[PDB]
Amino acid sequence: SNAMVQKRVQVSLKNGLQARPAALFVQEANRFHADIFIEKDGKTVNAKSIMGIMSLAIGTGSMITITTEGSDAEEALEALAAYVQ
Repeated sequence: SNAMVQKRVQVSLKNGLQARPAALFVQEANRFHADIFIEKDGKTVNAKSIMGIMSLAIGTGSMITITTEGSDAEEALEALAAYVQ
């Protein structure tokens, strides 16, 4: 068992999670203590990795799953979901 939390969210950003929005997302992810992952189309990356995020090619309208686990997991999850939604 584990204490992870996850949500499936629709990315409504016009640039998708690419370009400057991706860089600021990764900066924001890096502020949290929790481990944070993003999954798109079955591929999962560490949200604190820009090269991982870019590798997902997250375009506008994409559904992604955000997963977190750690001391501030729920805060991290909700902040990142509110960033992209």
